[PDB]
Amino acid sequence: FSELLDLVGGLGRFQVLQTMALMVSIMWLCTQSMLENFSAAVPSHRCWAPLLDNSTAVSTSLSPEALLAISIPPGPNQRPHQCRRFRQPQWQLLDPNATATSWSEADTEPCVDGWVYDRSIFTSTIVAKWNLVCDSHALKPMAQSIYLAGILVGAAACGPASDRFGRRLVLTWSYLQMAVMGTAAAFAPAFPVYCLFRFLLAFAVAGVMMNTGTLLMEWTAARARPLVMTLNSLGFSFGHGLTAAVAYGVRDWTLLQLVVSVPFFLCFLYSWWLPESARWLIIKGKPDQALQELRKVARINGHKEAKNLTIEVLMSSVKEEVASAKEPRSVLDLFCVPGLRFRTCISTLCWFAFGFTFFGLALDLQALGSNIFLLQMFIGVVDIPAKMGALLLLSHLGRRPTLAASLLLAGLCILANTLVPHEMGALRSALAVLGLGGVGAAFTCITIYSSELFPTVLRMTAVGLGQMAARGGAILGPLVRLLGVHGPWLPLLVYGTVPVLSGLAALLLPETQSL
Ligand SMILES: *[C@@H]1O[C@H](CO)[C@@H](O)[C@H](O)[C@H]1NC(C)=O
Repeated sequence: FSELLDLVGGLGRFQVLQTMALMVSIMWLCTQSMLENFSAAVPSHRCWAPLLDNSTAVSTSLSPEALLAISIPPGPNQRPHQCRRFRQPQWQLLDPNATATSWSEADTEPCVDGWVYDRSIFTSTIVAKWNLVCDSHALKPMAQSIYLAGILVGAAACGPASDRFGRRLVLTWSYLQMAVMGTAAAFAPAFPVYCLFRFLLAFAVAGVMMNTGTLLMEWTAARARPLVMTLNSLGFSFGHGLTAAVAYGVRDWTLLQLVVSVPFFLCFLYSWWLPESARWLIIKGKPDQALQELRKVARINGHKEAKNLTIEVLMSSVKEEVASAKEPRSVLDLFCVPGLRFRTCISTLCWFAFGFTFFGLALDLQALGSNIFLLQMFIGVVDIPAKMGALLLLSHLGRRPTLAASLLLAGLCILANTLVPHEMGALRSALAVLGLGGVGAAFTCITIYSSELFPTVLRMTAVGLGQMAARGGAILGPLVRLLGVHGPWLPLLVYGTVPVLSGLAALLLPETQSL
């Protein structure tokens, strides 16, 4: 089949343009996934109070800070209580002689009149719009979990649909669905509706993710395939800096969601100029259309040998690919074959740890440091060198030590975050960034390692099981943030322990580097 592509041009103008387009689309998709750091940022809040907020009331000479002392009780975090207010104004606290014994918990009431939010950084967020605070604090991580479950279901549906209808058609409708559901979510009137539309948007995101990579492989000669996979991975790295810049420019959540959704109407449009995969068309029994597509691409590449191709050449040569359908395998087959039991268990655990840790940490940057725009930028800045150095080490020192060291380093960097003093926000930010870079390198290492652990027919099923395990773990990722009620150290402790244990499992895998 590669010789046909060399009769069409296995790496030329067409592949360059296609790669550029799909890289850009992946950048915007990454912005879609990371958006809720800025769309659902939690501004500081307090109950609405008659004295503080009703400017129409009788004015007084007291300073704003004195009124804040008079109205809102002190909270655990050495700050105003974010969910309670005094039943009656506590004038007695105004004198410096006041003591905590002067007021009882019975003298505080939960916010009846709602909350007042800080607008200095963000003009509006879904948290401020729908009051996802206090009793409703669980609703933000629940929304993120619903988005990731949408990704899981979309990935499940993409395979059968992609085989029945083709890569390009599914990619086109995935683009359209992403644009429509991102625009619908921006104007949602209520929180449940917002969750529904985010779920369907993730449903489309999964199809874009899968079909972009699949369709890039099948039009590229084998001598350039790994480079294309690397560039596809780097598009995600650039998506973080894109998110940082766009969110820095746009401080309003509706406009931000709209801005990151509009680009996919253009992606939908240029998807119509993309040719469908020739392998799929021939295997489906459509040689004429496949020949049309191949002559199309050869014309794009300015390649003369379009004169030579005929349907007889296509059918006779690719017949061996058409014959490939004869040997299916199940997930149950992986677990039944004695020796693959161990490899499957540990590999699945590593995939699960990657997804769990990355999407647990990356979606609450507001806890990891001071400035979230710079954190979002810097995880993208670190991801690139991390992944390419991971490739260098993986070609030098083998799969097993590199994967183990990457996961262990990520775990140790995240665990240290729980031990460092809070005053050193800079050091904490650096450690968090390094941990996420380590997780990205582990993603690279496992992506390559999985294809080598298993025999050829089971290779694809094993990779599918791993990816599905990662998508399932990402769902549990955000929910662990609910444990933060007992202190922010516990979510980070979980996020840190998991990669450590999965790295210590990586040491037990068998090596595959040829020596
Ligand atoms: C603010 O004070 C005025 C005083 O006349 C009152 O009528 C109004 O209801 C107060 N606002 C709220 C939200 O209670």
